Amino acid sequence: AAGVAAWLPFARAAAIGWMPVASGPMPAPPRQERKRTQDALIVLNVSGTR
Amino acid sequence: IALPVPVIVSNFSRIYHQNQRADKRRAQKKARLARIRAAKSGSANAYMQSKRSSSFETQHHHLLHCLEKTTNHEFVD
Amino acid sequence: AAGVAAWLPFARAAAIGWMPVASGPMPAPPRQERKRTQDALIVLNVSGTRFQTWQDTLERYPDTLLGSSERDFFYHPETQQYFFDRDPDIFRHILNFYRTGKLHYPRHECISAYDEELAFFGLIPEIIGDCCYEEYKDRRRENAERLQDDADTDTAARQRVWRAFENPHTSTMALVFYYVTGFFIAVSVIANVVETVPCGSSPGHIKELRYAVAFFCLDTACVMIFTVEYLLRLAAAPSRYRFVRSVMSIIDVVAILPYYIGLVMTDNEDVSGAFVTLRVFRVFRIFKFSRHSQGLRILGYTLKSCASELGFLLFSLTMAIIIFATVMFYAEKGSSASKFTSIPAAFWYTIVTMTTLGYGDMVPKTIAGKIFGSICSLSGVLVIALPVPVIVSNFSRIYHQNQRADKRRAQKKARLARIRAAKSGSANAYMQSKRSSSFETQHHHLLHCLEKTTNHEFVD
Amino acid sequence: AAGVAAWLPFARAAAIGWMPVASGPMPAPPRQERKRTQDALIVLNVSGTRFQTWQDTLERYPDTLLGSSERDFFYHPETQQYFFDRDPDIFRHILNFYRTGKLHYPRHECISAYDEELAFFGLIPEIIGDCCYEEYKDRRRENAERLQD
Amino acid sequence: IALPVPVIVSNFSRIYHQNQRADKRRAQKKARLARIRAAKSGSANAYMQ
Amino acid sequence: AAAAKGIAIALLVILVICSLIVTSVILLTPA
Amino acid sequence: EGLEQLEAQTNFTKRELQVLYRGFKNECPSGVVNEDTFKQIYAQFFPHGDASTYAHYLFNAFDTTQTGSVKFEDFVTALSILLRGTVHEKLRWTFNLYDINKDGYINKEEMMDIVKAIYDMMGKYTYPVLKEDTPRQHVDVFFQKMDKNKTLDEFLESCQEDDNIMRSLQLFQNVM
Amino acid sequence: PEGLEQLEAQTNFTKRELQVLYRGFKNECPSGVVNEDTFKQIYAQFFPHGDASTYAHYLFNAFDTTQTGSVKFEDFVTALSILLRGTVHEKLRWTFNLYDINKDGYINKEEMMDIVKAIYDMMGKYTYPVLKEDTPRQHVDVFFQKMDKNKTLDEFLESCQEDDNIMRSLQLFQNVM
Repeated sequence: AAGVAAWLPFARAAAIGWMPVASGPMPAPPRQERKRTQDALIVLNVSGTR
Repeated sequence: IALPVPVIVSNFSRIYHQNQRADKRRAQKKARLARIRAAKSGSANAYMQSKRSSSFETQHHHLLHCLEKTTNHEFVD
Repeated sequence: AAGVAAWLPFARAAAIGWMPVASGPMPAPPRQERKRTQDALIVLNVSGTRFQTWQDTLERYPDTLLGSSERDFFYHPETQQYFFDRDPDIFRHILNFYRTGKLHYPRHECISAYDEELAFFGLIPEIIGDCCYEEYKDRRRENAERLQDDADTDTAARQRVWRAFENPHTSTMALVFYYVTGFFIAVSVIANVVETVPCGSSPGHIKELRYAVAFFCLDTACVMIFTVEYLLRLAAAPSRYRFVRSVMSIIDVVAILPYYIGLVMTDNEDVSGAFVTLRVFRVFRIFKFSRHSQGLRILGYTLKSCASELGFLLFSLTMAIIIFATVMFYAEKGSSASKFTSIPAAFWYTIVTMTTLGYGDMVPKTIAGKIFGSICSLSGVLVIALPVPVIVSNFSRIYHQNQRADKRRAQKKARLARIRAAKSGSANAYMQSKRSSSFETQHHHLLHCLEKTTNHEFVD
Repeated sequence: AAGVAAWLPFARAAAIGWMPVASGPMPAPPRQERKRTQDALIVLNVSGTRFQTWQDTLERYPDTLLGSSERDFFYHPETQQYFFDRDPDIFRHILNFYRTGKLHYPRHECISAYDEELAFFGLIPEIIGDCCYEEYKDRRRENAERLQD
Repeated sequence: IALPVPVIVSNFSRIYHQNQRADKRRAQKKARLARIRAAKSGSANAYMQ
Repeated sequence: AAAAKGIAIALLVILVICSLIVTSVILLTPA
Repeated sequence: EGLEQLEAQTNFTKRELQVLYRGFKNECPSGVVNEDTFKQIYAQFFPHGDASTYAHYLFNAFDTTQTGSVKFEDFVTALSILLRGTVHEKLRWTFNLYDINKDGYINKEEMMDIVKAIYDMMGKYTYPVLKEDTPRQHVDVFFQKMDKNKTLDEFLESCQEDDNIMRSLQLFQNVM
Repeated sequence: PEGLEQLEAQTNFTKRELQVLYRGFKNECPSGVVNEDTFKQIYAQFFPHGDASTYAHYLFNAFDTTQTGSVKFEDFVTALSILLRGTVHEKLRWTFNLYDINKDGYINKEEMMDIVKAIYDMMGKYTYPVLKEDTPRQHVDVFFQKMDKNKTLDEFLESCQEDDNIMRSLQLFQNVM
């Protein structure tokens, strides 16, 4: 689920598990805006506390 | 004779409270497991909708498609 | 005083009040560095939170740490702001103290940390403005007694021998030492019980012609055991006479005196109607069971802890007894049976019905008897059940205290074992360093210097 | 122990007490650096507010996460401040422990969250000061019986 | 009969607690007034110095 | 437990022999 | 360590390494992940069937030295060799994962329980309606692609003899 | 004791280090006046070997002049200064006062037995050459070798330079810190 989105690479490695037993076109990644995690901390303020 | 009666009655009241709270807790646990089943059903239906036509869901559905192709069996409602 | 230094101009105007009535040289102002209040807010930091405040407020109270000059050590010139390493939320209350002039105490924060922080800034504990004092002193006393129970300092030639004898559980030794005494006191008291049954020892089946008087032999043996045990205790007392006055010791000595006094009476002049009193004290051997079960000791602590209101119980019971008896007797002094012959003969009625006991040996006859008898029964319920909870709740609280003491003793021993383990780990680390993150290096170096100055080496 | 580094010179001073009786090569100090103190206020912001503390104060307990070289996982370079993603309140008590050595525990805190934040930073429950330990153990007991049910 | 006895005994215990805490409070007030007198004496002695 | 049970029996025996000493004393003075 | 482990034991950048570490720590604050966390995460990624046994195999591959709970060092090493290493490292990892024991050869039951771990992932809501028939057609076809003689080297050379499997690996290599 | 009054004047420390010393001092004794009871466990925990309270007791009264029963920061930092970064001549005067226990500055061979046995008490039981009851008095006799055979502070102060062990042992911490 989306609650553990920090652990996609894990399952990515898990994907490599079932490669030789695969039979299909391997529809390839749906691409991305950035394959990184440089998204910086966003200062959200609440009544004067950041 | 009055020395141990408060202890006995306090223990009895405590045990009755434990029983009633355990019953309420079991009802709560049933509700929680129902909610988890509903969440899985919702994720499955979302994947169904994506099959018909957020950043994370893209790669999640991509891995689901990879599982689909590695077994050449598609998913229905 | 200095606590209202913001209000000097007020008194300055007040000075103008007594000018025409003055007669002197008017010694003029002692001058000043600045006749203003431009002293800016000084950013004083506590572990990463900035608590800005005005200088004049800080030197309002001199003797505290933030007042006077001892704050210079905490000054941080390279960034021009005071720094403290303390706790922010705690320090907020000390900050409030300067603003107002009286501290407070949070409902919900550890008294040890709060008190150590309070003493760190050099301000007296009792500045509290009697708004949280009722709670601060409560929690402080609770912590003080907690650490007093932390200080049980229980220990382990004969100085340790007698203590080990007193030790409840030394497996093979103390268990035997206690079981023999328990069995022997039990058989003594059960002998005193059975020395009365007809077939046991009394003319129950001898009128025709077994009445085996061996309970005298058993009593002699048992009391010999008591007196040798008490001689062992007397030789075991760290203070011989000073520890005689103890409760358990006095029970023991009165558990043995009746036998000796009876023997002395046997060969002394015989006084009629006196041996019954001596035989009565034969039952007090059962009191020795105090060492058997701790519940008796808890009960003794209860009755001598809430010993204040027990006097009130007795006094109010006497009041009620007298008041109701003096109306019972006059209520039906003249009747058919007229059982209530006199007030001391009505004490028995007003106490058999105040306790809600109820016999029927003497009951009211006149109508005026019934109303006041029922009133007496209800008043007895009230007065009897009034001081009950102050005793049973006190007893439960004391029992919980005595359980908590054992739990914390076990925890303290585990903590001490962990301290020893950490010390052994430190020695192991030093040995590892010798065989083969700067503080450990410097500590090993200092121990190496010890090695040379005392020409001895360290081995596991 | 390792938490008394601030008194390290004092022990050094105590050495002078036995110099006349000393008889040895005196291995001499092992190339220490920065004779005068250049301690810098290291700042730890925990999803928001920031706590400033020294380095020697933070490093006297190397077995934990804020000690050792583990904390360098959380160094956030372009701002030069450790950005822990934890709760901004319990961390105050953890820093208090580093300052003293006896960690405390207030009452108005959920055990699951407090214990999670306590184990995250590598601390262990038994370090709690005796003053708060009883109340901690009672709360842990009631939550444990809840999870038992 | 058991209905009103808990109320009566609770009230009695409460009143006894009020009395004892009032005595402790009066002792505290005596201490506080002594402290105020001491503070005035200290200020006077400081002026003397 | 069992180790304590062993010394429990051991002390039971010494209590019994003390009682048998008492029985010997009472039998010393029959009638 | 994190101060020297920049690329010595991994193929990850410093920022990627630390963010992956924080992601790992948010799930297992003790720093060491057990098998139950593996079932939890892997199932939560696939909230439509059951894949506990496949996650068991994955952890057993991950858990070197049979310690029972893998630390972060070996976990990140495995991720690096899986996602940003050479194809030989991926094939070695497939060897280790498929070799449920410490043997050399691969037998029928290994493909049996692996294909069960794959087929139980879906459930009972697929159009083809999977049954017990399909898994051992799949395993049979694997076996005719496998050597006729009753080999890890043969499985390798079959991997570098087919283009589809070779191209089935880089598409995850570049991203993340 | 103002933090700027007790600078290099009368306390040969830089103010940057003195602030850190005070911060670490009050962090262990918040009241600012250390008692001898605290003086024991703050020290014994340096050595995971046998206890050191005996030596610390003799250290405290030397630290605490006029028998105040507790040491304030001014005297503590004064002594720490004259030790760590003080004068070689002045370094050993206090230590002569330390070794002296009969108050007046005289030596009657008994003030060294206890001090040397306390110093030897650190190692405890895990020493390589196992301590024997004769070893402390033997080391006391070794110290008696270098004291005045004739029947002293003057000879000790004039012979400490003669024994170069003292000379380059005092300089271990004089230069550092």
